[PDB]
Amino acid sequence: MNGVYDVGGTDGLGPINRPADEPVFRAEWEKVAFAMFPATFRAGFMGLDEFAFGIEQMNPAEYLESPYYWHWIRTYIHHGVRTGKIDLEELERRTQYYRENPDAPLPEHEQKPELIEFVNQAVYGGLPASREVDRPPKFKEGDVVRFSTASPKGHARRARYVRGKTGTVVKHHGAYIYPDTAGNGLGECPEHLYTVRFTAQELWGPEGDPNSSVYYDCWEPYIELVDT
Amino acid sequence: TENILRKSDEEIQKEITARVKALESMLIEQGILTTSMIDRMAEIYENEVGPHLGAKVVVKAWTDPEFKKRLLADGTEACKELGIGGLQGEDMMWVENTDEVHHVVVCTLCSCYPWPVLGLPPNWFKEPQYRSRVVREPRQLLKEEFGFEVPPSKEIKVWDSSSEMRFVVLPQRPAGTDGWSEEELATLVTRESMIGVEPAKAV
Repeated sequence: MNGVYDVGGTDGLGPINRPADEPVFRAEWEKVAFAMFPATFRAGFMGLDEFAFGIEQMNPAEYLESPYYWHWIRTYIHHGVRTGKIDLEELERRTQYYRENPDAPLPEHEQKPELIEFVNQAVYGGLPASREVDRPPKFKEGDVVRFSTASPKGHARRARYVRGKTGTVVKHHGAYIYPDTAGNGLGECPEHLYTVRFTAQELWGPEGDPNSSVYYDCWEPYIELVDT
Repeated sequence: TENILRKSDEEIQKEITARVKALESMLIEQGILTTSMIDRMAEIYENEVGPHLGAKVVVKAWTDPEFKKRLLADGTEACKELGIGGLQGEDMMWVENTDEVHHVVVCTLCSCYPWPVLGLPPNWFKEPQYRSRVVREPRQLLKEEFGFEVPPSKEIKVWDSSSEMRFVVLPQRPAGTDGWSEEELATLVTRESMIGVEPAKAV
Protein backbone atom coordinates (compact mmCIF):
# COMPACT_ATOMS: atom_id res chain seq x y z
CA MET A 1 0.00 0.00 0.00
CA ASN A 2 0.76 3.70 0.28
CA GLY A 3 2.35 3.58 3.69
CA VAL A 4 4.83 5.65 5.58
CA TYR A 5 7.52 2.96 5.08
CA ASP A 6 7.50 3.99 1.36
CA VAL A 7 10.05 6.66 2.29
CA GLY A 8 11.87 7.24 -1.03
CA GLY A 9 11.89 10.96 -1.73
CA THR A 10 10.42 11.95 1.63
CA ASP A 11 12.01 15.04 3.19
CA GLY A 12 12.28 16.10 6.82
CA LEU A 13 13.19 12.73 8.39
CA GLY A 14 16.34 14.12 9.98
CA PRO A 15 20.09 13.61 9.89
CA ILE A 16 21.55 10.13 9.54
CA ASN A 17 22.46 8.57 12.91
CA ARG A 18 25.74 6.69 12.41
CA PRO A 19 27.65 5.88 15.60
CA ALA A 20 31.35 5.45 14.82
CA ASP A 21 31.11 1.76 15.72
CA GLU A 22 28.15 -0.34 16.84
CA PRO A 23 27.82 -4.06 17.59
CA VAL A 24 25.95 -6.51 15.38
CA PHE A 25 23.40 -6.96 18.17
CA ARG A 26 22.77 -4.07 20.55
CA ALA A 27 21.00 -6.18 23.22
CA GLU A 28 20.12 -9.80 23.90
CA TRP A 29 16.55 -9.32 22.67
CA GLU A 30 17.82 -8.39 19.17
CA LYS A 31 19.56 -11.77 18.84
CA VAL A 32 16.29 -13.48 19.77
CA ALA A 33 14.26 -11.39 17.29
CA PHE A 34 16.81 -12.16 14.57
CA ALA A 35 16.72 -15.92 15.14
CA MET A 36 12.93 -15.93 15.10
CA PHE A 37 13.11 -15.22 11.34
CA PRO A 38 14.28 -18.73 10.31
CA ALA A 39 12.15 -20.22 13.12
CA THR A 40 8.81 -18.69 12.09
CA PHE A 41 9.66 -19.19 8.41
CA ARG A 42 10.14 -22.94 8.93
CA ALA A 43 6.93 -23.16 11.00
CA GLY A 44 4.79 -21.63 8.26
CA PHE A 45 4.08 -18.22 9.82
CA MET A 46 4.90 -16.39 6.57
CA GLY A 47 7.24 -16.18 3.61
CA LEU A 48 9.60 -13.31 2.89
CA ASP A 49 7.05 -11.17 1.02
CA GLU A 50 4.44 -11.73 3.73
CA PHE A 51 7.13 -10.82 6.29
CA ALA A 52 7.46 -7.42 4.62
CA PHE A 53 3.70 -6.86 4.51
CA GLY A 54 3.51 -7.39 8.27
CA ILE A 55 6.04 -4.61 8.88
CA GLU A 56 4.09 -2.41 6.47
CA GLN A 57 0.97 -2.58 8.68
CA MET A 58 2.69 -1.12 11.76
CA ASN A 59 1.67 2.10 13.45
CA PRO A 60 3.62 4.63 11.33
CA ALA A 61 4.98 6.66 14.23
CA GLU A 62 6.13 3.45 15.92
CA TYR A 63 7.72 2.31 12.65
CA LEU A 64 9.61 5.57 12.13
CA GLU A 65 11.28 5.63 15.56
CA SER A 66 11.39 2.06 16.96
CA PRO A 67 14.43 -0.22 16.80
CA TYR A 68 14.63 -2.14 13.51
CA TYR A 69 14.35 -5.58 15.08
CA TRP A 70 11.19 -4.45 16.87
CA HIS A 71 9.63 -4.30 13.37
CA TRP A 72 10.45 -8.01 13.08
CA ILE A 73 8.69 -8.76 16.37
CA ARG A 74 5.56 -6.94 15.12
CA THR A 75 5.47 -9.05 11.96
CA TYR A 76 5.84 -12.32 13.92
CA ILE A 77 2.87 -11.35 16.09
CA HIS A 78 0.87 -10.18 13.08
CA HIS A 79 1.32 -13.50 11.31
CA GLY A 80 1.10 -15.51 14.53
CA VAL A 81 -2.40 -14.13 15.10
CA ARG A 82 -3.38 -14.31 11.41
CA THR A 83 -2.64 -18.06 11.25
CA GLY A 84 -4.00 -18.82 14.73
CA LYS A 85 -0.60 -19.93 16.06
CA ILE A 86 -0.31 -17.08 18.62
CA ASP A 87 -3.08 -16.40 21.12
CA LEU A 88 -2.94 -12.64 21.74
CA GLU A 89 -4.44 -12.78 25.24
CA GLU A 90 -1.89 -15.36 26.38
CA LEU A 91 0.88 -13.26 24.86
CA GLU A 92 -0.35 -10.19 26.73
CA ARG A 93 -0.44 -12.06 30.04
CA ARG A 94 3.05 -13.46 29.51
CA THR A 95 4.34 -9.98 28.69
CA GLN A 96 3.14 -8.74 32.07
CA TYR A 97 4.66 -11.81 33.76
CA TYR A 98 8.02 -11.04 32.19
CA ARG A 99 7.66 -7.34 33.05
CA GLU A 100 7.28 -8.31 36.72
CA ASN A 101 9.73 -11.27 36.60
CA PRO A 102 12.37 -10.34 34.02
CA ASP A 103 14.78 -13.06 35.22
CA ALA A 104 12.15 -15.82 35.32
CA PRO A 105 13.24 -18.84 33.26
CA LEU A 106 12.10 -19.68 29.76
CA PRO A 107 9.96 -22.82 29.37
CA GLU A 108 11.71 -26.16 29.61
CA HIS A 109 12.33 -27.58 26.15
CA GLU A 110 14.42 -30.11 24.27
CA GLN A 111 17.01 -29.08 21.73
CA LYS A 112 16.32 -30.14 18.14
CA PRO A 113 19.19 -31.02 15.79
CA GLU A 114 16.81 -30.48 12.85
CA LEU A 115 16.61 -26.75 13.65
CA ILE A 116 20.40 -26.40 13.63
CA GLU A 117 20.34 -28.37 10.37
CA PHE A 118 17.81 -25.90 8.98
CA VAL A 119 19.81 -22.84 10.08
CA ASN A 120 23.01 -24.18 8.51
CA GLN A 121 21.32 -25.19 5.25
CA ALA A 122 19.42 -21.90 4.94
CA VAL A 123 22.52 -19.80 5.65
CA TYR A 124 24.92 -21.52 3.27
CA GLY A 125 22.43 -22.81 0.68
CA GLY A 126 20.12 -19.80 0.71
CA LEU A 127 16.41 -19.45 -0.06
CA PRO A 128 16.43 -18.57 -3.77
CA ALA A 129 13.42 -16.79 -5.26
CA SER A 130 14.27 -17.34 -8.94
CA ARG A 131 11.78 -19.50 -10.85
CA GLU A 132 11.25 -20.84 -14.36
CA VAL A 133 8.12 -19.77 -16.25
CA ASP A 134 6.59 -20.78 -19.56
CA ARG A 135 6.32 -17.25 -20.97
CA PRO A 136 9.22 -15.41 -22.64
CA PRO A 137 10.14 -11.92 -21.41
CA LYS A 138 7.86 -9.20 -22.76
CA PHE A 139 10.61 -6.54 -22.68
CA LYS A 140 14.32 -6.23 -23.44
CA GLU A 141 17.28 -3.92 -22.85
CA GLY A 142 16.76 -0.52 -24.46
CA ASP A 143 12.97 -0.60 -24.34
CA VAL A 144 11.37 2.62 -23.07
CA VAL A 145 8.61 1.82 -20.57
CA ARG A 146 6.13 3.48 -18.21
CA PHE A 147 5.56 2.39 -14.59
CA SER A 148 2.00 1.58 -13.55
CA THR A 149 -0.15 4.10 -11.69
CA ALA A 150 -1.98 1.33 -9.81
CA SER A 151 -2.19 1.84 -6.04
CA PRO A 152 -3.05 -1.52 -4.45
CA LYS A 153 -3.78 -1.60 -0.74
CA GLY A 154 -2.15 -5.00 -0.33
CA HIS A 155 1.57 -5.73 -0.53
CA ALA A 156 3.51 -4.61 -3.59
CA ARG A 157 6.91 -3.16 -4.47
CA ARG A 158 5.63 0.00 -6.25
CA ALA A 159 7.32 2.97 -4.59
CA ARG A 160 5.22 6.08 -5.02
CA TYR A 161 8.15 8.09 -6.42
CA VAL A 162 8.27 5.87 -9.56
CA ARG A 163 4.56 5.45 -10.30
CA GLY A 164 3.67 6.76 -13.76
CA LYS A 165 7.30 7.54 -14.61
CA THR A 166 9.05 6.70 -17.88
CA GLY A 167 12.37 4.84 -17.92
CA THR A 168 14.55 2.53 -20.00
CA VAL A 169 15.00 -1.21 -19.41
CA VAL A 170 18.61 -1.90 -18.38
CA LYS A 171 18.59 -5.65 -17.78
CA HIS A 172 16.29 -8.65 -17.69
CA HIS A 173 17.11 -10.93 -14.73
CA GLY A 174 14.76 -13.86 -15.30
CA ALA A 175 11.56 -14.62 -13.42
CA TYR A 176 11.12 -14.42 -9.65
CA ILE A 177 8.45 -14.75 -6.96
CA TYR A 178 5.99 -11.89 -7.49
CA PRO A 179 5.38 -9.74 -4.39
CA ASP A 180 1.84 -8.63 -5.29
CA THR A 181 0.66 -12.20 -5.01
CA ALA A 182 3.21 -13.67 -2.55
CA GLY A 183 2.93 -10.94 0.10
CA ASN A 184 -0.88 -11.20 0.12
CA GLY A 185 -1.10 -14.98 0.58
CA LEU A 186 -1.82 -15.62 -3.10
CA GLY A 187 1.17 -17.71 -4.16
CA GLU A 188 4.47 -17.33 -5.95
CA CYS A 189 2.94 -16.55 -9.41
CA PRO A 190 6.42 -15.70 -10.71
CA GLU A 191 6.98 -12.87 -13.20
CA HIS A 192 9.98 -11.71 -15.17
CA LEU A 193 12.09 -9.09 -13.42
CA TYR A 194 13.88 -6.09 -14.93
CA THR A 195 15.95 -3.15 -13.84
CA VAL A 196 14.69 0.14 -15.27
CA ARG A 197 16.63 3.39 -15.27
CA PHE A 198 14.82 6.63 -14.39
CA THR A 199 16.63 9.95 -14.70
CA ALA A 200 16.59 12.23 -11.67
CA GLN A 201 14.90 14.87 -13.83
CA GLU A 202 12.09 12.44 -14.70
CA LEU A 203 11.65 11.62 -10.99
CA TRP A 204 12.14 14.98 -9.31
CA GLY A 205 11.55 17.64 -11.97
CA PRO A 206 14.01 20.55 -12.00
CA GLU A 207 15.20 19.72 -8.46
CA GLY A 208 16.77 16.54 -9.87
CA ASP A 209 20.48 16.13 -10.38
CA PRO A 210 21.22 16.55 -14.12
CA ASN A 211 23.82 13.76 -13.91
CA SER A 212 22.12 11.11 -11.80
CA SER A 213 19.65 8.29 -12.40
CA VAL A 214 17.85 5.76 -10.21
CA TYR A 215 17.81 2.08 -11.16
CA TYR A 216 14.66 0.40 -9.88
CA ASP A 217 13.58 -3.24 -10.10
CA CYS A 218 10.28 -3.82 -11.91
CA TRP A 219 8.33 -7.05 -12.19
CA GLU A 220 6.75 -7.43 -15.62
CA PRO A 221 3.18 -6.25 -14.74
CA TYR A 222 4.59 -3.01 -13.35
CA ILE A 223 5.66 -1.73 -16.76
CA GLU A 224 4.18 -1.24 -20.21
CA LEU A 225 5.93 -0.40 -23.45
CA VAL A 226 6.50 3.13 -24.71
CA ASP A 227 9.07 2.61 -27.48
CA THR A 228 11.04 -0.51 -28.39
CA THR B 1 15.35 14.46 16.86
CA GLU B 2 13.40 15.00 20.07
CA ASN B 3 9.79 13.88 20.09
CA ILE B 4 7.98 15.21 23.15
CA LEU B 5 5.74 12.13 22.93
CA ARG B 6 8.53 9.56 23.17
CA LYS B 7 9.47 7.53 26.25
CA SER B 8 13.06 7.29 27.44
CA ASP B 9 15.39 4.80 25.79
CA GLU B 10 15.63 2.79 29.00
CA GLU B 11 11.85 2.52 29.27
CA ILE B 12 11.49 1.47 25.62
CA GLN B 13 14.19 -1.17 26.04
CA LYS B 14 12.54 -2.51 29.21
CA GLU B 15 9.19 -2.86 27.44
CA ILE B 16 10.65 -4.48 24.30
CA THR B 17 12.65 -6.92 26.42
CA ALA B 18 9.53 -8.14 28.20
CA ARG B 19 7.56 -8.42 24.96
CA VAL B 20 10.32 -10.38 23.23
CA LYS B 21 10.77 -12.74 26.16
CA ALA B 22 7.03 -13.44 26.26
CA LEU B 23 6.92 -14.20 22.54
CA GLU B 24 10.09 -16.30 22.86
CA SER B 25 8.46 -18.39 25.60
CA MET B 26 5.48 -19.15 23.36
CA LEU B 27 7.52 -20.17 20.30
CA ILE B 28 9.65 -22.38 22.57
CA GLU B 29 6.53 -24.17 23.82
CA GLN B 30 5.39 -24.64 20.20
CA GLY B 31 8.67 -26.51 19.59
CA ILE B 32 9.78 -24.22 16.74
CA LEU B 33 12.43 -22.21 18.61
CA THR B 34 15.21 -23.38 20.92
CA THR B 35 18.15 -21.75 22.69
CA SER B 36 20.67 -23.54 20.43
CA MET B 37 18.90 -22.25 17.32
CA ILE B 38 19.21 -18.70 18.64
CA ASP B 39 22.86 -19.14 19.56
CA ARG B 40 23.72 -20.64 16.16
CA MET B 41 22.18 -17.76 14.19
CA ALA B 42 23.94 -15.18 16.36
CA GLU B 43 27.28 -16.99 16.10
CA ILE B 44 27.21 -17.01 12.30
CA TYR B 45 26.53 -13.31 11.88
CA GLU B 46 28.74 -12.12 14.75
CA ASN B 47 31.91 -14.09 13.97
CA GLU B 48 31.58 -15.94 10.63
CA VAL B 49 29.83 -13.86 7.94
CA GLY B 50 30.93 -10.26 7.46
CA PRO B 51 32.46 -7.69 5.10
CA HIS B 52 35.83 -9.44 5.03
CA LEU B 53 34.25 -11.89 2.58
CA GLY B 54 33.28 -9.04 0.26
CA ALA B 55 36.81 -7.65 0.55
CA LYS B 56 38.23 -10.95 -0.77
CA VAL B 57 36.01 -10.62 -3.87
CA VAL B 58 37.01 -6.99 -4.46
CA VAL B 59 40.74 -7.70 -4.21
CA LYS B 60 40.46 -10.69 -6.57
CA ALA B 61 38.71 -8.51 -9.15
CA TRP B 62 41.39 -5.84 -8.70
CA THR B 63 44.18 -8.36 -9.38
CA ASP B 64 42.48 -10.79 -11.80
CA PRO B 65 40.89 -9.15 -14.85
CA GLU B 66 39.24 -12.39 -16.02
CA PHE B 67 37.67 -12.89 -12.60
CA LYS B 68 36.46 -9.28 -12.72
CA LYS B 69 34.69 -10.06 -16.02
CA ARG B 70 32.96 -13.09 -14.51
CA LEU B 71 32.08 -11.09 -11.38
CA LEU B 72 30.26 -8.41 -13.40
CA ALA B 73 28.67 -11.03 -15.68
CA ASP B 74 27.16 -13.08 -12.82
CA GLY B 75 27.94 -12.00 -9.28
CA THR B 76 26.37 -15.03 -7.61
CA GLU B 77 28.37 -17.55 -9.60
CA ALA B 78 31.61 -15.59 -9.40
CA CYS B 79 31.38 -15.31 -5.62
CA LYS B 80 30.74 -19.06 -5.49
CA GLU B 81 34.30 -19.52 -6.83
CA LEU B 82 35.47 -18.25 -3.41
CA GLY B 83 32.89 -20.28 -1.46
CA ILE B 84 30.90 -17.09 -0.81
CA GLY B 85 27.13 -17.11 -1.10
CA GLY B 86 23.90 -18.17 0.53
CA LEU B 87 21.06 -16.58 2.49
CA GLN B 88 20.04 -13.06 1.43
CA GLY B 89 22.58 -13.06 -1.39
CA GLU B 90 21.21 -15.78 -3.63
CA ASP B 91 21.11 -13.22 -6.48
CA MET B 92 23.94 -10.70 -6.62
CA MET B 93 24.84 -8.14 -9.29
CA TRP B 94 28.07 -6.18 -8.90
CA VAL B 95 28.49 -2.73 -10.47
CA GLU B 96 31.88 -1.16 -11.20
CA ASN B 97 32.90 2.36 -10.17
CA THR B 98 34.90 4.14 -12.88
CA ASP B 99 36.25 7.62 -13.53
CA GLU B 100 32.89 8.34 -15.21
CA VAL B 101 30.34 6.54 -13.00
CA HIS B 102 29.74 6.28 -9.25
CA HIS B 103 27.31 3.72 -7.80
CA VAL B 104 25.32 3.72 -4.54
CA VAL B 105 22.90 1.08 -3.24
CA VAL B 106 19.72 1.40 -1.15
CA CYS B 107 16.35 -0.25 -0.52
CA THR B 108 13.81 2.52 -0.03
CA LEU B 109 10.98 0.16 0.77
CA CYS B 110 12.95 -2.23 2.93
CA SER B 111 16.37 -3.11 4.32
CA CYS B 112 17.60 -5.66 1.73
CA TYR B 113 21.38 -6.11 1.83
CA PRO B 114 23.89 -8.73 0.57
CA TRP B 115 24.43 -10.76 3.74
CA PRO B 116 26.92 -13.33 2.32
CA VAL B 117 29.44 -10.64 1.33
CA LEU B 118 28.81 -7.90 3.92
CA GLY B 119 27.14 -9.54 6.92
CA LEU B 120 24.12 -7.82 8.45
CA PRO B 121 23.59 -4.16 7.47
CA PRO B 122 24.49 -1.32 9.83
CA ASN B 123 21.50 0.33 11.44
CA TRP B 124 21.78 3.55 9.40
CA PHE B 125 21.31 1.64 6.13
CA LYS B 126 17.93 0.34 7.33
CA GLU B 127 16.67 3.62 8.86
CA PRO B 128 14.45 6.18 7.12
CA GLN B 129 16.98 9.05 6.96
CA TYR B 130 19.39 7.39 4.51
CA ARG B 131 16.67 5.59 2.53
CA SER B 132 14.47 8.65 1.96
CA ARG B 133 17.22 11.01 0.80
CA VAL B 134 19.76 9.00 -1.21
CA VAL B 135 17.39 8.54 -4.17
CA ARG B 136 16.58 12.28 -4.21
CA GLU B 137 19.86 14.08 -3.39
CA PRO B 138 22.64 11.47 -3.55
CA ARG B 139 25.40 13.95 -4.37
CA GLN B 140 24.55 16.16 -1.39
CA LEU B 141 23.99 13.20 0.93
CA LEU B 142 27.39 11.67 0.14
CA LYS B 143 29.14 14.97 0.86
CA GLU B 144 27.32 15.99 4.04
CA GLU B 145 27.10 12.59 5.72
CA PHE B 146 30.15 10.71 4.43
CA GLY B 147 32.53 13.53 3.51
CA PHE B 148 32.61 12.04 0.00
CA GLU B 149 32.78 14.63 -2.77
CA VAL B 150 31.57 13.34 -6.14
CA PRO B 151 32.27 16.04 -8.75
CA PRO B 152 29.09 17.28 -10.43
CA SER B 153 30.17 16.11 -13.91
CA LYS B 154 30.42 12.48 -12.70
CA GLU B 155 27.25 10.40 -12.97
CA ILE B 156 25.76 8.92 -9.79
CA LYS B 157 23.67 5.79 -10.33
CA VAL B 158 21.48 4.96 -7.32
CA TRP B 159 20.31 1.34 -7.24
CA ASP B 160 17.06 1.05 -5.30
CA SER B 161 16.96 -2.70 -4.60
CA SER B 162 13.22 -3.37 -4.74
CA SER B 163 13.60 -7.11 -5.45
CA GLU B 164 15.60 -10.12 -4.30
CA MET B 165 18.45 -9.01 -6.56
CA ARG B 166 21.25 -7.67 -4.36
CA PHE B 167 23.49 -4.92 -5.72
CA VAL B 168 27.10 -4.59 -4.56
CA VAL B 169 29.57 -1.85 -5.51
CA LEU B 170 32.99 -2.80 -6.87
CA PRO B 171 35.07 0.22 -5.74
CA GLN B 172 37.93 1.56 -7.79
CA ARG B 173 41.38 0.38 -6.77
CA PRO B 174 43.14 3.26 -4.99
CA ALA B 175 46.14 4.82 -6.65
CA GLY B 176 49.60 4.03 -5.36
CA THR B 177 48.85 0.35 -4.73
CA ASP B 178 50.91 -1.06 -7.58
CA GLY B 179 51.84 -4.70 -7.05
CA TRP B 180 50.36 -5.06 -3.57
CA SER B 181 49.42 -8.52 -2.36
CA GLU B 182 45.76 -9.39 -1.89
CA GLU B 183 46.14 -9.20 1.90
CA GLU B 184 47.57 -5.69 1.59
CA LEU B 185 44.78 -4.59 -0.77
CA ALA B 186 41.97 -5.96 1.41
CA THR B 187 42.95 -3.47 4.15
CA LEU B 188 41.61 -0.71 1.88
CA VAL B 189 38.18 -2.26 1.18
CA THR B 190 35.40 -1.29 3.58
CA ARG B 191 31.74 -2.15 3.97
CA GLU B 192 30.99 1.49 3.06
CA SER B 193 32.99 1.17 -0.18
CA MET B 194 30.81 -1.78 -1.27
CA ILE B 195 27.62 0.17 -0.54
CA GLY B 196 28.99 3.19 -2.44
CA VAL B 197 28.81 5.72 0.41
CA GLU B 198 32.63 6.00 0.55
CA PRO B 199 35.49 5.13 -1.80
CA ALA B 200 38.06 2.50 -0.93
CA LYS B 201 40.63 3.61 1.64
CA ALA B 202 43.29 6.02 0.42
CA VAL B 203 47.06 5.44 0.54
